[PDB]
Amino acid sequence: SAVGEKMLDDFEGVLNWGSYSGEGAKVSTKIVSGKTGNGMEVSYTGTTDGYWGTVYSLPDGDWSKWLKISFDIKSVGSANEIRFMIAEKSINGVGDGEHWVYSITPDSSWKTIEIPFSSFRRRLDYQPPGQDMSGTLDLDNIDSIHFMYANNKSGKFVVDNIKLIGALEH
Ligand SMILES: OC[C@H]1O[C@@H](O[C@H]2[C@H](O)[C@@H](O)[C@H](O[C@@H]3[C@@H](O)[C@H](O[C@H]4[C@H](O)[C@@H](O)[C@H](O[C@H]5[C@H](O)[C@@H](O)[C@H](O[C@@H]6[C@@H](O)[C@H](O)O[C@H](CO)[C@H]6O)O[C@@H]5CO)O[C@@H]4CO)O[C@H](CO)[C@H]3O)O[C@@H]2CO)[C@H](O)[C@@H](O)[C@@H]1O
Ligand SMILES: [Ca+2]
Ligand SMILES: [Ca+2]
Repeated sequence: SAVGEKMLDDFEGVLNWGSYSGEGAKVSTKIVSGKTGNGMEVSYTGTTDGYWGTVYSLPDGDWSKWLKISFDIKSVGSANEIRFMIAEKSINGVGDGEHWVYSITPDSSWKTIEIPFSSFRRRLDYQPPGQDMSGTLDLDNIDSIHFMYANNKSGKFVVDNIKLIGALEH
């Protein structure tokens, strides 16, 4: 493994995040005071049948040297479940691939959540047409990270310092 960390988004630079939604639901994103400097506020309104998400498509799919993904999250002031997602690259030249999820719940205080890659679970509610269907998370072949819906409720949260974590020392 690599030793240390590799920052994906501290939210001090290029706005890397797009939004998507369907069937009633909405999400919008903006820059605000984050955990250090600036972070990204996420506002959503869930629907029963609908969906919402914010997405970064990474310029590098090769994550196999690292052990965890980490980020700082906080709710803006009621508590509601969301999902953080890793998606592999498509096998058919279009769209994304196999979706890997971890549930989290922002609260009134800042929390650093560090998820081992081996604690992600394969998404059970949806897979895209482009998936490898391997049942494995292939860390040499990552397309995109997301924050996205878990339910039909509404909420607000702020994220900051999204990074990869390696080993402690050589
Ligand atoms: O056929 C009989 C009856 O059907 C009813 O309709 C059904 C239909 O059959 C079901 O298929 C449908 O199921 C939906 C399901 O489709 C929906 O899936 C979501 C999924 O949850 C989201 O995660 C996914 O989000 C993607 C975005 O769309 C996409 O824009 C975004 O793309 C990313 C880019 O923005 C980015 O720049 O780059 C990325 C990669 O480089 C890129 O991919 O990606 C995200 C993630 O992939 O969207 C899909 C929807 O498109 O999930 C919902 C929630 O459960 C299901 O409901 O259900 C309908 C019923 O509502 C007919 O209505 C009926 O008449 C027929 O009889
Ligand atoms: Ca920051
Ligand atoms: Ca796979």
